[PDB]
Amino acid sequence: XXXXXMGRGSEFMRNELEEMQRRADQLADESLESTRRMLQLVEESKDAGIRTLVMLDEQGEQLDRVEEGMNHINQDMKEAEKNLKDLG
Amino acid sequence: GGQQMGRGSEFMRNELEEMQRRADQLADESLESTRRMLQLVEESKDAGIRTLVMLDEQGEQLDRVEEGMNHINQDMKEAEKNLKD
Amino acid sequence: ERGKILVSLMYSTQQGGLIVGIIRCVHLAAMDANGYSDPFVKLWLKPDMGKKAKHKTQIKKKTLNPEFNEEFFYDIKHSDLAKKSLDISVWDYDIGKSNDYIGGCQLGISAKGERLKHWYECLKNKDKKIERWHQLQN
Amino acid sequence: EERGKILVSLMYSTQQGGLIVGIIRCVHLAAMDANGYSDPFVKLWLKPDMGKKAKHKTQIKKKTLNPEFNEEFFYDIKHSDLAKKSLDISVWDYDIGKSNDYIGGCQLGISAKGERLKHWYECLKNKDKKIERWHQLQN
Amino acid sequence: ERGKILVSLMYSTQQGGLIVGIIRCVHLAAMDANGYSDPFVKLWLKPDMGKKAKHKTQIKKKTLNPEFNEEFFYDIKHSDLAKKSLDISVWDYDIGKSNDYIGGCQLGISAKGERLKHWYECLKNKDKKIERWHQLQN
Amino acid sequence: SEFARENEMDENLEQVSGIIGNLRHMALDMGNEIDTQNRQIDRIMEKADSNKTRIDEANQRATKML
Amino acid sequence: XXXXXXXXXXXXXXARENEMDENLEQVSGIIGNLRHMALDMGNEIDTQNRQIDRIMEKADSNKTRIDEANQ
Ligand SMILES: [Ca+2]
Ligand SMILES: [Ca+2]
Ligand SMILES: [Ca+2]
Ligand SMILES: [Ca+2]
Ligand SMILES: [Ca+2]
Ligand SMILES: [Ca+2]
Repeated sequence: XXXXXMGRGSEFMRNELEEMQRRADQLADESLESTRRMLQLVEESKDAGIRTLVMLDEQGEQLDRVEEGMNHINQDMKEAEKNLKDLG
Repeated sequence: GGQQMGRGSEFMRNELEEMQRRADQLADESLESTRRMLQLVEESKDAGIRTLVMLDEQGEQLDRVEEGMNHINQDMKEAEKNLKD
Repeated sequence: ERGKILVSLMYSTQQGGLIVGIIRCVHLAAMDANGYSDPFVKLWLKPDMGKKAKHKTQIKKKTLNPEFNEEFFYDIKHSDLAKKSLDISVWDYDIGKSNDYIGGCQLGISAKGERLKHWYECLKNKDKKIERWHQLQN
Repeated sequence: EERGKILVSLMYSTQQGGLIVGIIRCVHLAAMDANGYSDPFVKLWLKPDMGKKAKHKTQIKKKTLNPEFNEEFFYDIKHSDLAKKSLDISVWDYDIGKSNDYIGGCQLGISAKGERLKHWYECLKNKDKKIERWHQLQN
Repeated sequence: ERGKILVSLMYSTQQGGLIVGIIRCVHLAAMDANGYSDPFVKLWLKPDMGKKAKHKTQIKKKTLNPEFNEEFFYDIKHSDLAKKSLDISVWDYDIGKSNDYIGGCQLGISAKGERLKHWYECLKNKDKKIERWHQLQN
Repeated sequence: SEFARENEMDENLEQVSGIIGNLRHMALDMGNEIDTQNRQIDRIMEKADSNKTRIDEANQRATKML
Repeated sequence: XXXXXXXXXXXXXXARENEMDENLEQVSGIIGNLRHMALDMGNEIDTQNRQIDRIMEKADSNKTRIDEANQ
């Protein structure tokens, strides 16, 4: 006598059991694919964010030239009026 | 009864020659200033448009992830409901 | 003696691609002894993949201000359009010898000035024709 | 694996005002000859199109599947204007009697993806810094 | 001998240029047979003053103290007047022959002494009339 | 005489003060795009962590037949 | 062996779920980097946004010095 803890197995008839063995792989394969599909989506958004950082740093370093250019021009215009009043 | 002109001959030629140059050097710098301001502000506008591209083409990638996350919730729930018996 | 060219761009959602329209050119550079030229416009999109992405207009005869008024199509998604550039070339068609190079203009994200602003206003305004002029260079 | 990898070193020197591309060595390259080895040489292409001086090539190594170049190249460009550009690194097998055999390639730039894009990113962030990393040839 | 001339120079700001003033000559050189002369002053701006820089005074009759009292204007900026040089010449008008050269004077940077002092004090003192006596010679 | 090249100065200054205003607009609208995406990432992780729990609470199985 | 009393045995398989834990670990990690960039992208904009206002002052100061010089 045995006592287990679905329970069947005596005479050969309708299976109804291979499904619960196949339907488990379907949920397992769709779970691995789900983990694979999420990894592809977030990795592509990571690279897309990197391609945006190189553009922000491009515009940032270009804004430094615009600010430094306004200072260089401001000094040059001051040297223009400074040398005009003393030498003339 | 002070004094006659001493070292004033060559001094005057320096005050007049520089007045010719210093008056036109200021006008030439005013022309170079507007050109240098253009070559910097315009180039910064181009960098802002290239950034607006990569940024707006990133929002569509986040939309592909969010809509891709919900597409996975369907296939996960469809696999759980199908796995009953 | 470089000239301009009128280019019209639009992304058709119904057709599913880019509509490049070559209207006309103004004050083109002469490349024939008769003071005129036989101009036609070539089109070549940036080939991120390997396929035929070429388009050519018809050949006008003896004119420096042609009037093509033609349109061309490229079946590319709107998402994959920012990563490409359009190369517009104007040539003087010769019968015997090889054709001469008159002008050229590239439109893309790597462009500059109006050559970039024209390509950007199409990525932001879909199903709307954007026609602007561009100066031909070497 | 498969076609091998290449050791590339990128650096932007502000004192020179240009990118310093360095091809050090390659490992496990694909044998494209009948003797079991290959004659590798690295060709560098940093331009989208009409380039006057943008085609750099290393010296051709003799009958080797693991070459060692230890070379450096210089591309003249504006102060950090390599965002719009993308460096294409190709490995070829030199054939005297016919066309050269293509071994593998590499793409470094904003158009790249994964390890190739990150190598191009860290080169533009830290100036006057030598950054080197391995990259798998082709896909 | 050879004569002395009284010249008044002034740069007008509201009018925009130099106001040259030929006033009076004293003891000019005799260049005729009757012992006198028919003088007239011809001032010239030689530093590349392109279109019409040769102003001439009216011809006086047989005289020994010619009082011209004529003023002339030169539309030029104060900046570019420093590199200038005014050549003031005096001639004797003859009937049916060429004019005899009585005297001459030069005012500008190339000058020296009283001639350079006159050209200097006018550019330094704007809106002020500066008149001095200069000696004529070959 | 030919000082018509002075009009280029006022034409550049008109564009300088104008493009700078476009830089002000591009930078402000650029921040609005990132602030919208930043609140979108916080919405993606909630749907991503929900997928993780729906997998762990499903990939635990001992109902196999030997 | 045979008919003893109270025993057991190891099937005897001398899986593919270590990936699921590895992928979800890499997924949840990169999402942390997505916030890292998005926050650092906003800090850079605010830096550049204040930088534009600082340029507009110097851009108008150069304009006034040009107008007060070219008359
Ligand atoms: Ca021809
Ligand atoms: Ca022809
Ligand atoms: Ca071979
Ligand atoms: Ca070979
Ligand atoms: Ca006489
Ligand atoms: Ca006479």
